[PDB]
Amino acid sequence: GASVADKADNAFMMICTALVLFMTIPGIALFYGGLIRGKNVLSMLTQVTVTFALVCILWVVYGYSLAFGEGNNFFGNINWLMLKNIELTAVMGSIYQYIHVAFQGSFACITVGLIVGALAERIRFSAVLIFVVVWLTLSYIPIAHMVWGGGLLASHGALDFAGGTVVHINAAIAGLVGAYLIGKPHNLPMVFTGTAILYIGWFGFNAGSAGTANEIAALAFVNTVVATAAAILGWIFGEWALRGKPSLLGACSGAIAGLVGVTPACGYIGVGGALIIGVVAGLAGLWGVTMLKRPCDVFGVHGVCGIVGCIMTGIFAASSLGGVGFAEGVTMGHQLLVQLESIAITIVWSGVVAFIGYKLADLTVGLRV
Amino acid sequence: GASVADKADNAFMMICTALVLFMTIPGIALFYGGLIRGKNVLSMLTQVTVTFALVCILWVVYGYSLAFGEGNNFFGNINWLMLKNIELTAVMGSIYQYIHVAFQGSFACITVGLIVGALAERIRFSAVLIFVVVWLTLSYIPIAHMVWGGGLLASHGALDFAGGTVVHINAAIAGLVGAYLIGKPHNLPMVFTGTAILYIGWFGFNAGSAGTANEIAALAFVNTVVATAAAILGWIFGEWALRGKPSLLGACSGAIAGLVGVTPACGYIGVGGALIIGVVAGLAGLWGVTMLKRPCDVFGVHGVCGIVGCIMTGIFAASSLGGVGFAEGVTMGHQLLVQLESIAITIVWSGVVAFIGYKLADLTVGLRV
Amino acid sequence: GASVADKADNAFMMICTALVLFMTIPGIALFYGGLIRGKNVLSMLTQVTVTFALVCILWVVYGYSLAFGEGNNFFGNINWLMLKNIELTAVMGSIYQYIHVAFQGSFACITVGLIVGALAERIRFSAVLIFVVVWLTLSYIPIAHMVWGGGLLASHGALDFAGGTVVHINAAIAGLVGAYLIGKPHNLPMVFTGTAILYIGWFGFNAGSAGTANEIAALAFVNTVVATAAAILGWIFGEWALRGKPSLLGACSGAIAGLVGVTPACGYIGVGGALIIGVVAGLAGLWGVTMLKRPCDVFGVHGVCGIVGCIMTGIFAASSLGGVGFAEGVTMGHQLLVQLESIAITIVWSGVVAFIGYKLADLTVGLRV
Ligand SMILES: CCCCCCCC/C=C/CCCCCCCC(=O)OC[C@H](COP(=O)(O)OC[C@@H](COP(=O)(O)OC[C@H](COC(C)=O)OC(=O)CCCCCCC/C=C/CCCCCCCC)OC(=O)CCCC1=C2C(C)=CC(C)=[N+]2[B-](F)(F)n2c(C)cc(C)c21)OC(=O)CCCCCCC/C=C/CCCCCCCC
Ligand SMILES: CCCCCCCC/C=C/CCCCCCCC(=O)OC[C@H](COP(=O)(O)OC[C@@H](COP(=O)(O)OC[C@H](COC(C)=O)OC(=O)CCCCCCC/C=C/CCCCCCCC)OC(=O)CCCC1=C2C(C)=CC(C)=[N+]2[B-](F)(F)n2c(C)cc(C)c21)OC(=O)CCCCCCC/C=C/CCCCCCCC
Ligand SMILES: CCCCCCCC/C=C/CCCCCCCC(=O)OC[C@H](COP(=O)(O)OC[C@@H](COP(=O)(O)OC[C@H](COC(C)=O)OC(=O)CCCCCCC/C=C/CCCCCCCC)OC(=O)CCCC1=C2C(C)=CC(C)=[N+]2[B-](F)(F)n2c(C)cc(C)c21)OC(=O)CCCCCCC/C=C/CCCCCCCC
Repeated sequence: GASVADKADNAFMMICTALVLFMTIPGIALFYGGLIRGKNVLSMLTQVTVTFALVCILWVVYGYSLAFGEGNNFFGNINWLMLKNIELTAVMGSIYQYIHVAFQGSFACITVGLIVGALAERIRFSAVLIFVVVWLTLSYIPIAHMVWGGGLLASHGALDFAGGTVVHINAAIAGLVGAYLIGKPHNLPMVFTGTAILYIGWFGFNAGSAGTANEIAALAFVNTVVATAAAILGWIFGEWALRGKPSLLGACSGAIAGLVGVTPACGYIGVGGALIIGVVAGLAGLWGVTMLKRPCDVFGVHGVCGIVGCIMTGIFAASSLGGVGFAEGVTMGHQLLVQLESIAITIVWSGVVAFIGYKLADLTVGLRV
Repeated sequence: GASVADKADNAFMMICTALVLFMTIPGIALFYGGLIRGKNVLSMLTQVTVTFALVCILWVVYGYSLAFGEGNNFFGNINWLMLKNIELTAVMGSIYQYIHVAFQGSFACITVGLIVGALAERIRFSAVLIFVVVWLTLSYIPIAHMVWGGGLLASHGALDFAGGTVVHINAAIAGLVGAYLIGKPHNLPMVFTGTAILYIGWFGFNAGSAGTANEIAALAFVNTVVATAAAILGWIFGEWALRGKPSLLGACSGAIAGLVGVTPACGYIGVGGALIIGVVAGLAGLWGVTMLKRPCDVFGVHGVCGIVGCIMTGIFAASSLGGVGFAEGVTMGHQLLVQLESIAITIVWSGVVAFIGYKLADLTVGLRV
Repeated sequence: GASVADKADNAFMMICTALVLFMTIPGIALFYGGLIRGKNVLSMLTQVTVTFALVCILWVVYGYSLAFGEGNNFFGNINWLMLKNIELTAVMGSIYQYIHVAFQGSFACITVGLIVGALAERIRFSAVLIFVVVWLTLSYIPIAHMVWGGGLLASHGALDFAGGTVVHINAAIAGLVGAYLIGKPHNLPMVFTGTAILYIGWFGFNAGSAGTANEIAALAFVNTVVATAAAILGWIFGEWALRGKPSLLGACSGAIAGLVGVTPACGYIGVGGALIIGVVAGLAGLWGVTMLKRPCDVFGVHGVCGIVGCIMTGIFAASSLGGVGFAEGVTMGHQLLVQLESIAITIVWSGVVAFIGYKLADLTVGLRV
């Protein structure tokens, strides 16, 4: 008579959650650790660790409730504060809701990790803490609600499997604003290791977004492998033609470009589409960081490849191109408009909230160190 | 007619086992590697690796049989030597017994890893090998039998989900004795990475102790996230008030304090209780290392937070506080006495056996390098 | 009416796949990174990353089809190019075929990683790329087809659970030829970390080769723990007797020796046999690297222990020795001949194809840097 959780899905989603947490601790920390100067590594690792703990607490206190509760088109409710009224045996989809809480919580953590790790070098410890609380509550939570919580964008049929908008575009804009309001790689092997951990954990990230160990999770898994590989080759060959020599940083940057690009598309497109998305994202990323020259720059990779991925998702979702197919009565032209709407709303929403958070921190404690 | 294993539980427990092994190799090794001097790192990594291999062999030869066989209140039997009389399709709980062997074996490995890694710098290679064999056989095995093998403490209704006594208190005392009989951080990023690996693997540690991918595993997972985060914040804010500035080492120490503290409680208490246990363990740990000043010190974190966690487990297990509830006919007052008994017996048992092991090594090969 | 995938097996195999990918990124990269000179680390990491991406693409384009399609005794077909004609819900064994694609793809990646990482220091970037394409297509693919694709060796009843021939012997010969045609450890902690990651990922490697979370996967898991531990002890004690002192490199080398040795045997033999295989492989490996002195040398460990493991697999598979038992009508003498045939064919096949690949690269771009 009651809902039943699937233990295979339980097992899969719990492990995926650990993999996503792995992306932050120590994944994204080691990544930025090798990029920034050695004199700021220790301070950066501290901020990433402390803000990570902050997000975890805020998420269970009110974060999850406002993101996945009901709710309007933008915000949920406050009936799941400290996970109250959530039975231990409550089922969300085919898993226990508690697992759903932890999984989506790890998504919030890595999103914040992307921002903090890239500007911890330049932002006061007190300031970044203030920014996190504001931006998480007023940007990440409602955007996650719009796309995954049955909000505005979800009701328009937006296609974002693992968070092209919710995570990558959302954080890229927030980081770009911060880098603006305040404006050599120390250890490349450390960058490689961070990239490596990010890649491995990204499988929990992408395939876990299926919420079950099924054929869609399988599709997202293979598409993550293919797009990442195609983006590595796409970047380094573009780099080998441009500057006449491949680099380790270029190879790692290419991998991230593909992971970001396939993030909204992995569970919607075919393997052929994944290879195309990979190559394009790899080239678009390489074009992005060079055109930006005319870890502040990685927000160019996350931004561009995120936008590219969301757009190409609206194309290669079509059954004709090997995708899973658009919803009933939806054409490619209509879907692309919805993708563009999702991108536009996310950029505006994040930019405004980020600005407010940074400004608020600047007036209370100041941003400069 | 015969017992059947659950493949979802099989899959989950095998992955959890790998995660616990991950805590030792290379988790705890990288952790102590960044703490101790650089001139002793190579020797320490060797001892940790060799003793790890030693425990693995001893465990399957007689370790598992004496720990989970039957048995009296303190020791099992010797009918499962080299896993003899254990059918390949034998089921322990809802998984194949072979998986149960490997999982509990990884618990023995990390427990020994906690000890060896912290005093490899000061103890002769020949001496630590002698100590491991003695202490594993006469301390870890019977204590594991008392709590998890249906021994003395288990029959009193002791609440220890993932090893507040069996692992943390047991090893802390053993390490404290050793540090007594023989009595600057080299790489903080290495400490952070070790802490990171320990944290990720700890999910297999805590949630895996449920023995199945169910709502209890889900509860332990979320409680591990919450308590760790609350302990990080608890430590650094206590540190920020005390010495006027947060540190990377403090953040990492806080994470370990919460992981240790929630270890016996994760599958018994509520999320609210987990946050409280986290904050308290974080503060108790910070108080511990400073009061100890008036990797020898980490045995203060493991000891104190382990004791604190076991005690607070007897409190927040109550249904009134959001816990899963005490056994039928058990009051909070009675449960706390059982918790205290478990702590007392473990401290005495470990201290005596550790002393004998160290003394025996001192008379045969000598402890000093 | 149609075939159904098992979600527990789906979950298990997807996680195992991630663990095998973990062995390459960053596992094998960090391993060779600490071995070779510091001036070649960055270039080596780049080649490993780029060739990894190359294998991933080649595998889905035609690699999987030619390896597991049908097919003759040596090659499959080309009806699964870009995974065409493979329904998303298609089932291979008890999992979705897409998962089977990714899992076997990760095996191809780590095999190539073993080769590239060991001679990236000495081989031109353009040359190794040419070699990979040739060797993967004409050596790895048909050998994998012979053993796992229902080819020649599989029809003779060859026992190779996780790739004693397909991976280890195959790559060792290819690397040995390369080292011949072109013919101090930088960071031992980096070697240890690489060894650690390889070990953890190896559980997905060995236990995943069961294709399901069953008692055979459980057996392979425990045997991986036991053989690795026994080989660590076997190596260092042989080293402690020979040179009078154990080393970190020796401990790590021992671990790899056991992992390699138990690779073809893990799902076929008993725990007692695993301990024997471990000790023997550990000693055979130590003997190998010293006799080779009268990361070029690791191909001695992979070669010897691979051969030893394949042979001892034909012995300890017997029910009398605790194994799962030979096929109906197969004696130990007959099985050993089949093992020897598998080893002989693999060595010859790989050596010829490797030679052609290296020569072809030498005539087009040249091998020397
Ligand atoms: C070429 C050059 C140009 C390129 C660059 C373009 C630049 C940007 C372009 C953006 C283009 C995107 C356009 C916006 C969204 C349209 C959605 C819509 O209107 O569809 C109606 C229908 C339901 O109807 P309804 O509106 O009644 O319900 C939803 C309504 C109430 O929500 P409620 O739950 O009650 O919450 C109560 C409360 C109050 O809420 C607010 C926000 O005050 O909520 C809070 O708590 C408030 C939140 C509290 C926040 C707390 C702090 C955080 C603050 C952050 C700051 C953010 C800054 C602003 C962000 C921008 C958001 C728009 O919520 C709204 O507000 C709606 C917007 C109003 C409005 C309109 C309208 C009505 C008709 C039209 C034409 N427009 B509009 F002109 F497009 N328009 C614009 C431009 C801006 C607005 C506000 C606006 O939708 C549904 O649910 C689903 C059913 C429909 C079936 C599927 C087919 C659909 C298919 C759509 C395809 C679209 C293709 C476009 C392509 C774009 C190409 C780039
Ligand atoms: C304020 C200041 C003070 C603060 C500091 C306090 C300091 C420390 C306090 C400790 C307080 C903890 C008290 C000890 C445990 C009591 C358990 C008990 O007695 O309960 C009986 C009942 C079953 O009855 P039974 O005793 O017949 O069976 C069990 C019996 C035989 O085992 P067996 O399987 O046959 O093995 C055969 C063989 C021989 O064994 C031994 C050990 O020689 O086993 C070996 O191989 C031997 C092992 C081989 C080892 C090999 C080398 C390794 C060596 C290690 C060295 C270790 C050093 C010593 C360790 C200390 C252990 C106590 O095993 C025993 O020995 C029992 C102990 C005897 C004894 C008693 C008794 C009888 C009654 C009383 C009152 N006491 B006692 F005075 F408390 N007491 C003390 C103080 C010490 C002892 C020995 C002792 O239990 C059951 O099974 C379950 C059924 C009951 C239903 C649930 C409700 C229960 C609820 C209990 C709540 C308690 C609350 C206390 C609060 C504490 C607050 C801090
Ligand atoms: C002490 C000192 C010595 C120590 C050192 C020893 C040194 C090396 C020893 C090696 C010893 C290993 C011996 C080889 C394999 C025997 C298998 C066999 O012959 O069994 C028959 C039966 C089916 O019959 P059939 O042959 O008709 O079918 C298979 C046949 C056709 O395949 P097809 O699908 O049509 O593909 C079409 C096409 C063409 O193919 C080829 C390759 O041109 O495929 C391509 O695309 C071609 C591939 C395209 C490649 C593209 C580029 C890649 C190039 C790589 C270069 C590789 C170099 C060469 C590699 C060596 C391979 C042998 O494929 C063949 O070619 C077969 C080989 C021919 C031959 C024979 C024969 C017939 C009888 C005998 C006795 N021999 B033979 F003398 F042993 N022999 C040798 C020595 C060499 C050859 C070629 C050879 O098998 C089955 O299927 C199963 C049914 C049987 C039931 C289970 C009980 C079995 C039990 C066997 C136990 C054996 C124990 C030996 C112990 C060894 C101890 C060390």
